[PDB]
Amino acid sequence: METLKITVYIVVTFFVLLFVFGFLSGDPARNPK
Amino acid sequence: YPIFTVRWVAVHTLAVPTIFFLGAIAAMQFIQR
Amino acid sequence: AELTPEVLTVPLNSEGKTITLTEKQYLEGKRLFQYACASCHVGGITKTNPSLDLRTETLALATPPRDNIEGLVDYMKNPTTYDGEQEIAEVHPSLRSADIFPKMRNLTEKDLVAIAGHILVEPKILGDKWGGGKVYY
Amino acid sequence: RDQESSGFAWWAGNARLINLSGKLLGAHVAHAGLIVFWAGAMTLFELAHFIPEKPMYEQGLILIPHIATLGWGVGPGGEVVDTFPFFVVGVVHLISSAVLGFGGVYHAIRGPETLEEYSSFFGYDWKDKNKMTTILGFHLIVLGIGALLLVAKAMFFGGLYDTWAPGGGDVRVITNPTLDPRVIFGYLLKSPFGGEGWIVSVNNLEDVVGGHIWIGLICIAGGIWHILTTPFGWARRAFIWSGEAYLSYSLGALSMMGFIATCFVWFNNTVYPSEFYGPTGPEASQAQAMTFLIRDQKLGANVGSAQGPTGLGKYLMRSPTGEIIFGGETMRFWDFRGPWLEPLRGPNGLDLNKIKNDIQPWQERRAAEYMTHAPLGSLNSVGGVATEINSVNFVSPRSWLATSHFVLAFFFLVGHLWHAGRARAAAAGFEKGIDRESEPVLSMPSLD
Amino acid sequence: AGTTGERPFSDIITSVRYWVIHSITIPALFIAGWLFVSTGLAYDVFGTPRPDSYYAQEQRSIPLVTDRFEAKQQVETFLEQL
Amino acid sequence: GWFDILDDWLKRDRFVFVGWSGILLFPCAYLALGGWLTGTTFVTSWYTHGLASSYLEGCNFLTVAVSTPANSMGHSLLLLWGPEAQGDFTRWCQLGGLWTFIALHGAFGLIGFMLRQFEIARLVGVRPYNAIAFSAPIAVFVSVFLIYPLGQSSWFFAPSFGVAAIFRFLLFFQGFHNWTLNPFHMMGVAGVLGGALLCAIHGATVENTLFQDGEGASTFRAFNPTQAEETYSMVTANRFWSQIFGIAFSNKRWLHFFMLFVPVTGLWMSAIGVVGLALNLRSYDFISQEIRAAEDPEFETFYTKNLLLNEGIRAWMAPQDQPHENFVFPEEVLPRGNAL
Amino acid sequence: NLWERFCNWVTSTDNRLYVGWFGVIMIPTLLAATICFVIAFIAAPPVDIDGIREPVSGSLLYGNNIITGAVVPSSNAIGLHFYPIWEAASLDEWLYNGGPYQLIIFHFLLGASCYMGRQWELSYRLGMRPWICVAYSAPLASAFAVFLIYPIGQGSFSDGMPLGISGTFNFMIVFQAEHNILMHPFHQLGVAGVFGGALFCAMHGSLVTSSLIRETTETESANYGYKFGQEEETYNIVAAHGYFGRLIFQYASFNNSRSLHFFLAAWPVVGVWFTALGISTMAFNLNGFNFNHSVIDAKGNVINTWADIINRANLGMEVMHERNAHNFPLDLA
Ligand code: CLA
Ligand code: CLA
Ligand code: CLA
Ligand code: CLA
Ligand code: CLA
Ligand SMILES: CCCCCCCCCCCCCCCC(=O)OC[C@H](COP(=O)(O)OC[C@@H](O)CO)OC(=O)CCCCCCCCCCCCCCC
Ligand SMILES: CC1=C(/C=C/C(C)=C/C=C/C(C)=C/C=C/C=C(C)/C=C/C=C(C)/C=C/C2=C(C)CCCC2(C)C)C(C)(C)CCC1
Ligand SMILES: CC1=C(/C=C/C(C)=C/C=C/C(C)=C/C=C/C=C(C)/C=C/C=C(C)/C=C/C2=C(C)CCCC2(C)C)C(C)(C)CCC1
Ligand SMILES: CC1=C(/C=C/C(C)=C/C=C/C(C)=C/C=C/C=C(C)/C=C/C=C(C)/C=C/C2=C(C)CCCC2(C)C)C(C)(C)CCC1
Ligand code: OEX
Ligand SMILES: [Cl-]
Ligand SMILES: [Cl-]
Ligand SMILES: [Fe+3]
Repeated sequence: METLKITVYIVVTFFVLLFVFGFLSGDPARNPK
Repeated sequence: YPIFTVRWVAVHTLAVPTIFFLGAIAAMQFIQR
Repeated sequence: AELTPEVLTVPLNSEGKTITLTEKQYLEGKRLFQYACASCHVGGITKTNPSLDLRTETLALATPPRDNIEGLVDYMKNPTTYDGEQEIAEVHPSLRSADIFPKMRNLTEKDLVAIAGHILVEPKILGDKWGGGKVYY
Repeated sequence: RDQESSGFAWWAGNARLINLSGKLLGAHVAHAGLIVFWAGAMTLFELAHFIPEKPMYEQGLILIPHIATLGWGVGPGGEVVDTFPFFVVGVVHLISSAVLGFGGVYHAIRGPETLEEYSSFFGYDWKDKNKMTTILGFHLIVLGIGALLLVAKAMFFGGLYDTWAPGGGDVRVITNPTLDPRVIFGYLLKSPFGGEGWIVSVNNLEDVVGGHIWIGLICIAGGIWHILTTPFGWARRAFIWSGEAYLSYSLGALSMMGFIATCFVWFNNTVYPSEFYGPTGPEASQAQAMTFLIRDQKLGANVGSAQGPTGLGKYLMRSPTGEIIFGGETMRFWDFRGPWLEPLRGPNGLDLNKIKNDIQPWQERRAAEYMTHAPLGSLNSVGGVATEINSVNFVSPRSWLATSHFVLAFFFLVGHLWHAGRARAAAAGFEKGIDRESEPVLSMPSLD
Repeated sequence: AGTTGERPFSDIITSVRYWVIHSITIPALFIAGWLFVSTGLAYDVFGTPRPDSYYAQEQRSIPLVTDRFEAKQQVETFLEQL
Repeated sequence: GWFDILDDWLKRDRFVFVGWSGILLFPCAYLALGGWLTGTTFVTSWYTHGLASSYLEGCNFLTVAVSTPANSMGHSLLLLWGPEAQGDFTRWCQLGGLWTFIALHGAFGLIGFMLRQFEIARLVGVRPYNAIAFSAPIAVFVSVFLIYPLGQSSWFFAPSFGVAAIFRFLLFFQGFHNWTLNPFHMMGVAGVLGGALLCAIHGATVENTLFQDGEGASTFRAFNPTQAEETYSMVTANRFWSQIFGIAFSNKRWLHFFMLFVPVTGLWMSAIGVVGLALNLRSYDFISQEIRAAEDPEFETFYTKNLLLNEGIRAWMAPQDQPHENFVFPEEVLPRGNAL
Repeated sequence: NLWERFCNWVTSTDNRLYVGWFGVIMIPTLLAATICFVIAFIAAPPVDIDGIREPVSGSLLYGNNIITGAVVPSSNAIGLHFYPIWEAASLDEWLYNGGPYQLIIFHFLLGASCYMGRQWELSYRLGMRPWICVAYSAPLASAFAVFLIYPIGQGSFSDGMPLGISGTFNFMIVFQAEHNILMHPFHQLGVAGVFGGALFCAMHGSLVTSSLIRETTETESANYGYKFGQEEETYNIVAAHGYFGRLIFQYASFNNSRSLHFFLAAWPVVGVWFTALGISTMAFNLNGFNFNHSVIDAKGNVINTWADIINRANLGMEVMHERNAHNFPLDLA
């Protein structure tokens, strides 16, 4: 179970970091005009 | 402009009894058992 | 059906003496009951002890008898168990413990008579609904 | 001031104030007066309807309990000893509203519509990132001082009401506030779920005061920071810099705080004393199981070995981690803590020996009281469950405070989504629709 | 849309002759309704029981209609025992 | 001819169109509305249900109603000149004559309105799909207010015209019919909720795919009824939902036909199920699970739980909800869980 | 410029299904909740929802059909406690206590919230107006109310709406007996929102279809009179307004398609917003109107109304719901 907890924690962190860094990557500029 | 029309009757058929009914219910608020 | 004087006529003591309350007196005893009793005694029951209710038949078998004005006023001053073996004013609202039950402070002698009366009058109107429970709702 | 020259209709007429710093200032000061007005008007209202011998939660009071929590006009057990501080709070807030309203109306219909060509200090442009952060810094320091006022009140000016005070609840002066970051910032890192409860689980005034000291310093320091600096590059590329955008940022914040205040007033009985606000949901349920445990034990029942219908203990059972807890449905509320129940708490939970011997009459009264004052009531204020008959006129202040602010919190989230999305679109240049001769999709390839 | 031909409601309710007429007619209908209840005429017209006309002094038994064709007399005999 | 002269007058372009259908619609509809307003203000239900149901008695807007006739009346028309009322207006109200009055005049009102829809559509020059769609409310009214009580013992078990009275009708159908377990109501739910979804998602999509046909921030002014161009981008709206939801509308005509289809079909389906309930032909149980549960006292689902709730509803509301049955339930026979 | 390539594909408008940064969270969570739901709905063992050692079967393999099948809420013993898999000694314990329920709804609520944000994102990428997500907030708030907000106020996820058809009905019936949701003005606005929504949906659908300009014959569908992306409107709003304006009166009809369509969005969304808040406010026990024994005659006898009849029905659900879970006379939790 400890192994599972660590695995999920790492998985979640990975995706959350994608969300934060992704929107921090000049999202307002990403528009047709 | 015409005074008494079909619309005139359509109004007063709802208008006249409504005010009469509103007055009735208004008097009911002072009824004590 | 109206609130006739015979309905408002409740026993005074335990030897047959009676008293006829007024309509306003009943409305006062109703208002005061909601003020300091209803929290535990809605409809004549007892939420914190459903084994005991405010039914006239129940009050009569209590010790001392509580099926009269003299009995109820005394209970509101010095409440006891159903057998009257011990005093319970320390856990039940009363004049004796109005310090820990602040709602009983401003209650006069007149206020106690009206409440006692309402407790006796109500089952004469609602019947078994008084002290019956959710079954008679 | 018309749609032909503004672009906005009458129902969006307040959107004409975006580029009018003068009128907009008057609108924010006038609305500010409305808030202080209600604060004073409602206070005097509650006082005029206030009955000293009755609990505050039986009279539908929400403002007086806030004042009473600050230790004003209350004594041992939370009993009212003086109604005058309540009166003062009402009058002063009411008097101040006239001042705010006066300037609010002035700046709105008489004052200059723009502050840019009047005073460069008060004049502001939304695009001006350096000006905005400066104003942000100012108000930050304002909030920091305000939190220190609570600290000053608790440590130097009478103190606060402590429901956890020894020998019963009372007004107590906080001498040793918790400054330990492992405790203060410990709350911020706690789980929001059961048994943890995030920052809502603060159960001592020492942590409350110490917390506001940190917030008091952090806001002042942060205020000084945003005044002496300008937004970094990554920040400038991550945000939308416009008036409506800043609004949506604050709307999201207030929405979040709204949900937080809801859970706080519903669960916490420390800064929301049950003496004033009435028992919480968990508290009332725990109090019921307590009441019939006491009653039945008096009758000769052995509450420890008493088996319920389902095999579980009728009065006492175990939590999933082993702690001895009340039986029945209230098993869910086993994380409840209260100054009337903790005396019966041991190292393994509820101690059976204390239960059999050390239950005091004031605990029996308190349990029965809270049991018969559960935060359950109808919209027309009828106490009890929905199947109850008309007799008791009661709805807990907790129910009023929790429901009202949840509604506001939700709509402000909607307000966040509305004003944020539009801010994005307006900054990009298509909030008023799609250009017919330059439709983006038409220039995009097919999906298949 | 155009307009059908009748006189616009806007100008009528803003006309003086209208409110000269309807400052009398509207309150009179209101008072008439008030008098219909305060006199107790409403009770006798529709047969709605007065607060003291639901039960007798010692009954809780509902005066419920049990017959179909003799239902009129069954209601009348209920009104009699009051 | 006099017929042609009258036809001209009836079909005159007025503020309120009349037509031939107006001769049936307007009086019936006025009596249905007026009859309800009259009953909920003055008329009681003390002799039919043993209930107060007017403002005159102390009821509020949520509790007032025009209640159904007593069960002893059966499926009587209860005409004012009928053998029950015998010309007496007062007795007529006390017996529940106003319920049939509203139900019947209201029925022919609905007929008049649907006819009005046909008539106007013929004069204007448009297809009668609005009248067709209105068949669903009618099918509902007929099945519930007419067919269902006709299938039962009397008008008594029809809905009473009132807010709380309808709520009674809802809970009755749960406790006795287990109406939630019926697939025909389920299809109705999907039609209503699905209709609300379509209504919300269409208006939102159109409003958020608008072309820029103005310089104002409020885009309502940027439209003209006589314009020939679309006001929103169907192309952009199609790509959006294609990437968000996976599928999307590509044909405007099929879209608005589908918006007719979903809620109309749903109501018709729920109407069919009510017809079944008129004969107590319910989807009350699953025999497979009753056999299992009766043999195995450890088998439990949310289905068996709801039936316990229905049993509670029935035993606890029946004596007062059906006072003509003279039900007397001693406390000891009432189905109760522990403590409560 | 390698991380930039990833960002471009994520925010790409040329994907068959838009991903987006909201989708980066949405896709895993929704897949997690969906996969667990399908497995639990079919093969999950009985669950002790009321926390009284009385397991309730919800899966197909344990004697349920589609109608009676459900994923059962977590145990009352758990309450609001966070209960992941790694907090259990074994999967057997986790399944017995209603583990799957929390896993699904939490991944779902997160996924659904990102779904709303994803709607804003694409609209921003396409140059649209962004308020379609605001309309989706109405059903999303409703889901939050029955899955998250109501369990919070009541103090247990066991009082959350079960993931099943019959379980849903159980949620509705118990709710009425305790909150009188029918006599609550917010559910009534919700009913007015969904009835009106269905009405207006049928209404708008019929009027546009009726005013369709003839482009086809009798031997083909009328839908082929419209081509995808055409400049001209397929119907005549002038004729449609002419009809509906005479059905009632012209000033009760819309001549503005933008104003009309806005109403189509506003009415059911606002309505569902209220019924969402209804559940959310009744979660803190601010219940529906109580008019029990409100009417009293001169003597004092209670003159029943339709409300008192509703009460009798509520009594029936109350005394029977969870027949073994109550040990004390007042139902608070
Ligand atoms: C801090 C709060 C705040 C502020 C400062 C603003 C400011 C603004 N909003 Mg925003 N908004 C907010 C919160 C806020 N909003 C919230 C919480 C929501 C979600 C409900 C919205 C939803 C919203 C929309 C949908 C729109 C705006 C728009 C606007 C602009 C015009 C506002 C206007 O003219 O209103 C005029 C005010 C009214 C017409 C009165 C409304 C009254 C409501 C409907 C009922 C109130 C009931 C009351 C509480 C109780 C009953 C009382 C009654 C019985 C007497 C302006 C930039 C507009 C915009 O985009 O402009 C660019 C626009 O279209 N807002
Ligand atoms: C919190 C509420 C609030 C506030 C503070 C404001 C404030 C403002 N609105 Mg807005 N507005 C609001 C709500 C509010 N609005 C709502 C709900 C709506 C929807 C109906 C609108 C619709 C709307 C429109 C359509 C417009 C404004 C505009 C304005 C601005 C100019 C108003 C003006 O010239 O009035 C002129 C009115 C008067 C001179 C009459 C008297 C007004 C005063 C303030 C009365 C004070 C009474 C008070 C008791 C006095 C106390 C005195 C003290 C000493 C005790 C002003 C900044 C205008 C704008 O943007 O202009 C650029 C504009 O066109 N508003
Ligand atoms: C949000 C608050 C606020 C802001 C930003 C402004 C800003 C402005 N006001 Mg306005 N004003 C306000 C509130 C505000 N006012 C209020 C509430 C009133 C009612 C008393 C007035 C009455 C008023 C008048 C009568 C006039 C202005 C004018 C001005 C301008 C010049 C001010 C100046 O030079 O001050 C310089 C600073 C001072 C004179 C000393 C200020 C000392 C302060 C008040 C001591 C207390 C500080 C303490 C922290 C306050 C706590 C408040 C509490 C609610 C938290 C400027 C555009 C003038 C203008 O526009 O002329 C064309 C003008 O004639 N204001
Ligand atoms: C009212 C409060 C407030 C506001 C509105 C702002 C606003 C701003 N600050 Mg300032 N700031 C404040 C208070 C505030 N600050 C205070 C009091 C301090 C002292 C500590 C600072 C210290 C500070 C610094 C040091 C910096 C800013 C900067 C900024 C800018 C960028 C902020 C940003 O990107 O946030 C977005 C936040 C993030 C991207 C953080 C990562 C995301 C986390 C994980 C969110 C977690 C949320 C979740 C719900 C959990 C919350 C609970 C708990 C676990 C934390 C912006 C102008 C930046 C700048 O450019 O200044 C010139 C900068 O570097 N601020
Ligand atoms: C469009 C008009 C219309 C329609 C369709 C209806 C329809 C109905 N009304 Mg309503 N009603 C109307 C207008 C209408 N009403 C108006 C304007 C009023 C106010 C004055 C009323 C007042 C009213 C009352 C008071 C009652 C009804 C009732 C009824 C129902 C029974 C009617 C009946 O048996 O008629 C029978 C009559 C006919 C079908 C007419 C037949 C005509 C043909 C040509 C035969 C001609 C015979 C010839 C002249 C010989 C005569 C006899 C001779 C040999 C002696 C029915 C649902 C009853 C009800 O609802 O009870 C619950 C009831 O009591 N109505
Ligand atoms: C101002 C009050 C706002 C109340 C909350 C918002 C309700 C209406 C919005 C619902 C969103 C639907 C999904 C998006 C639908 C959508 O995309 O709408 C699009 C529509 C188009 O507006 P524009 O884009 O032209 O203008 C938006 C801004 O730029 C201002 O011009 O927006 C509006 O009409 C806003 C109307 C504000 C006024 C609305 C008041 C309605 C509520 C009144 C009170 C009712 C109480 C009922 C109680 C029973
Ligand atoms: C802008 C605008 C607006 C708004 C405005 C406002 C909002 C204002 C406010 C204002 C205000 C906010 C005001 C206030 C005032 C207050 C006052 C004026 C107060 C006074 C007080 C007093 C007088 C007191 C007295 C007393 C004493 C001293 C003691 C106690 C008791 C008594 C009561 C005796 C509007 C929308 C309308 C429109 C236009 C625009
Ligand atoms: C006083 C007190 C206390 C304390 C408190 C504290 C200390 C607090 C703090 C607090 C804090 C310190 C908070 C913070 C927060 C944060 C936040 C809230 C954040 C947010 C963020 C955001 C919102 C972002 C967003 C985004 C993303 C996600 C990505 C990129 C883009 C953007 C930017 C949009 C205690 C409890 C002890 C006790 C009681 C009293
Ligand atoms: C039965 C009958 C009949 C009939 C009669 C009628 C037709 C009557 C009518 C009556 C009427 C026709 C009445 C009316 C009434 C009305 C009313 C009573 C109204 C009320 C209203 C209100 C109350 C309002 C409310 C509201 C709304 C809704 C809006 C929002 C807010 C408020 C709250 C303001 C005849 C003789 C032929 C024959 C024999 C039988
Ligand atoms: O768990 Mn599911 O439902 Ca809420 O209330 Mn108490 O807990 Mn039981 O009874 Mn009724
Ligand atoms: Cl229990
Ligand atoms: Cl159940
Ligand atoms: Fe459309």
